[PDB]
Amino acid sequence: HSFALPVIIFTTFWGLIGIAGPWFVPKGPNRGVIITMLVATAVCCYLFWLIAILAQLNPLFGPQLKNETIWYVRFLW
Amino acid sequence: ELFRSEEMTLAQLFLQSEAAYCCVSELEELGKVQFRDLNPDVNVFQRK
Amino acid sequence: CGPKLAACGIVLSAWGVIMLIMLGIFFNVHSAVLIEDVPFTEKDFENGPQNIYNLYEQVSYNCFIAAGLYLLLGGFSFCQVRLN
Amino acid sequence: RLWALSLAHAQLSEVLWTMVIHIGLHVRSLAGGLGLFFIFAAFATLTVAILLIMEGLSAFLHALRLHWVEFQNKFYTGTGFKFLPFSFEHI
Amino acid sequence: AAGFAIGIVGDAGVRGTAQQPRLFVGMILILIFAEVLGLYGLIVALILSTK
Amino acid sequence: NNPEYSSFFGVMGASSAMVFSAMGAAYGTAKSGTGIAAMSVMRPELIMKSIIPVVMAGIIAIYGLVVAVLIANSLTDGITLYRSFLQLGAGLSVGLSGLAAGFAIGIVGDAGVRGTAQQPRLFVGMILILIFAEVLGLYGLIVALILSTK
Amino acid sequence: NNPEYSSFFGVMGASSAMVFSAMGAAYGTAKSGTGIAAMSVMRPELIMKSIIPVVMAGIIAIYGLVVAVLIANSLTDGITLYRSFLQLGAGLSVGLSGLAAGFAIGIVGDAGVRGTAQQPRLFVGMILILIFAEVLGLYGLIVALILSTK
Amino acid sequence: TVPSILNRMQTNQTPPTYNKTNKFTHGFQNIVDAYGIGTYREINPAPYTVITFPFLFAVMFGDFGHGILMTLFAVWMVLRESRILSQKNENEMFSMVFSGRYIILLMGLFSIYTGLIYNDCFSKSLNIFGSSWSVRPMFTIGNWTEETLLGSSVLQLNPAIPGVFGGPYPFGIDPIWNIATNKLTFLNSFKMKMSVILGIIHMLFGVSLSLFNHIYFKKPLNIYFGFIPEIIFMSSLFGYLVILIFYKWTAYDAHSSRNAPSLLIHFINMFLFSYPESGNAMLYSGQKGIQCFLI
Repeated sequence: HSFALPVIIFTTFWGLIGIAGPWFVPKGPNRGVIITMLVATAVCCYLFWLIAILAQLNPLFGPQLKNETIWYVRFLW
Repeated sequence: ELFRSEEMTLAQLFLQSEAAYCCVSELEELGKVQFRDLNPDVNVFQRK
Repeated sequence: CGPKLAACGIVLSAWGVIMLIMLGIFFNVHSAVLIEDVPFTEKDFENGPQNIYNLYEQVSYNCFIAAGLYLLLGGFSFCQVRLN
Repeated sequence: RLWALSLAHAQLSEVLWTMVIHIGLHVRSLAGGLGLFFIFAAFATLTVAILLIMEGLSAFLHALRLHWVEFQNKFYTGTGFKFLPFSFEHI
Repeated sequence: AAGFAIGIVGDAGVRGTAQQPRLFVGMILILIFAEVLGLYGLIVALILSTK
Repeated sequence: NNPEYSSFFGVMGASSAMVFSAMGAAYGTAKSGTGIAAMSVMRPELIMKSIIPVVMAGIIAIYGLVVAVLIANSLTDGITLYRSFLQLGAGLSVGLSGLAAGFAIGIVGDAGVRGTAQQPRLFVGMILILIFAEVLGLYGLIVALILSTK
Repeated sequence: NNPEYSSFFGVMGASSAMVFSAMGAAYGTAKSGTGIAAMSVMRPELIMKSIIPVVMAGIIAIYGLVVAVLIANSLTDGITLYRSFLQLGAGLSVGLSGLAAGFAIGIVGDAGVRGTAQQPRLFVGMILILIFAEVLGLYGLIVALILSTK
Repeated sequence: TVPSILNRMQTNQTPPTYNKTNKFTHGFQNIVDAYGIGTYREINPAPYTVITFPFLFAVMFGDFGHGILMTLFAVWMVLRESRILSQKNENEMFSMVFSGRYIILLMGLFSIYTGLIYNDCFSKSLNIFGSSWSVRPMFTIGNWTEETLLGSSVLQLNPAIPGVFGGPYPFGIDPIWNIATNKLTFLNSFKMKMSVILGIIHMLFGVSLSLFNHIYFKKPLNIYFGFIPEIIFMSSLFGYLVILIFYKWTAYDAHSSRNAPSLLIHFINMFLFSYPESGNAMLYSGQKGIQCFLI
């Protein structure tokens, strides 16, 4: 197993919203707005999550905690 | 398509003066049309 | 009163019930992100976690009781919005 | 500007928690329940006024500022006459 | 600084409101943008006094 | 190794980042609120357009907050006197640039709002002038982030 | 080897490059901005031409940022006092020449706009006057680029 | 009897500008038109704005708690629509927020999405996410093991070193970063770099929309002497900045943290043709030649 599989799943979910979503759109003047809306939703939502994951990967320092909190996590988890 | 400003054309209209009132009425009832001014002398006491 | 205050009491009722029940649940599961929020004391390290767990239970009950006060604000405000 | 507004919004929310909601928690059921009700009602009022209304309007205008300036100025020339047709639909 | 902002805005805003009662809601928004400077001063002071 | 009487400059950094930016946003808000209030008498519909200078002042205080918090988190007991001066220079460079921007927006917000009520075409001009005023807060943040992380 | 306290002047260079330039660009934008607002009422067509004074005040802030970056990217703990003085000198040279340029841009920008409102032929003269106000920022910048690389 | 004929003119002045509207798109078009009116056949910002404005707002407004509040308000205005259309209009504020109801909903919904991934409700986490962080038993391995003793008396830092740390993480922001004292350093590194990346992406979209605009006007010179050198200038700065950020997030890790290079300093050094031959190391092989070539 690798974190790449969750990334592939998430990328596929929004990739289908940005491709198959447009292919389900009806006819008439609103079509180009709805296509752009679906595509741009997938783009912006995907990019925000992707930056968050890349910043969560390989941390150069970890969390630092108060005396009471770093004690009570011994039992609460 | 709505990703760009919608397509238009300028046209020149030849109008008989008795038909003209009814012509303008039908154009304003249709409501898809904007007139281009050809009378620079237009004012409250100079307008035809 | 007026309908404005009744609508405010309806909004506060819905939000208050939702959030105080969510906190009552987070206190009931002894959530670590609430360690600063629970009113713990220097004695609540003695023998084991049972002392701090009794305080988590107290603040969990307090939140569920507080959601009940937002249900009373609800019932009152759903009268006032019709009465005004 | 994205980061800047986000930090302000987050820390405004943090202090509103830290010196309102935290005070309502108490070691007895009646005093805790009553305290929580009034403390959270004060929190909601301040949270709406400061964050939902005022920082909402700030983020609204700044999101549009970036959008109108540091996005649209690359391509939208934004110079032209509004279509204002002569119509009976204005009656 | 927030006091200066509330002072000028409260004076000019109440005077405008008495001439024109439409201003009041606008004055409340502009007053929150003054009052919040004190709250930023607090945010930084609570950090500084503890970290 | 490091002297005491030394975390002082970084603290004056965090303080001045919040103080002189709060002064900048206060002038920006006080002058813009004066212009908006006096304007609203003649043009009551205009307020939610003409509030923009007040918001362009509120951001200057937040540019102060960004640096002030960034410094106050980067303070430590026995902080190297070098880092401490970099945090002072950051704090002043946002603090007094935000003050400069606070004047620049307060002045053009009062005049721009008054002019806009006398002539509605000015609104596009005013918001364009406010970009060139508010960017002075940004240039203080840019150098302050560089000095904070160098 | 090189002293503690040696970076202080280099930091005050980075700060002064910015702060005084932002004060110059703030004056330039404030004063020309009030001019544009007052003009626009009588002459709505001139708004988008009349931004040039504001744009040139914006360039004085840029000259302050350029040097402030070139100072701040050149600080270190071990800085020989020579390099630190050069950075203070650079930061005052652009910071205060930018201030001088900005003070000129504000005054010539306002007078130039009010004159152009009444008489459109001034606009070429207003640009030529304004070039000689903005170039003082460039001369400040040249001396600051030179000093910060001695 | 005269049918009143016309002809299509050729030597034309520039025609007026228009686009269709509906309940959702109307507000998004109004906020375009208030800033400016496009030239004839110009690209319309409004279809991109339908997402882009709600997105920039929800990045600015990404609290899950406020996301719910904003959603509830906008949903109430949509559900009561047929009643509110009969009510007073003289309250211009109420009329304005009601006229925004659909755009206000979308920005509120995206503020839930950003609020969830940022893992903030009212400056608190949701406990639904797993742990990347290390439980106390993980420090017993001799490596950094003084944490297990010092934690009973003084503040202590997790180093995030391999074998101690939980490794790669698939959720949003880890819940631990709401309770930790150092949180603002880590969270600001994220929001700072994120704001740079999104801004770069939106400028790269803006120049790409410039190409479509120049193609729609069918002008070879605007593409060849405008767009081509413009995008090469931008890409030769921006591509390197993003590559460096993404490279650090892949090639470096906790054990590499000591003497790890600064991204902003490599970007300024590149722009200045001025790597200092000393101090912070180069990030990759041949990088000095690459910096020089790009600038």
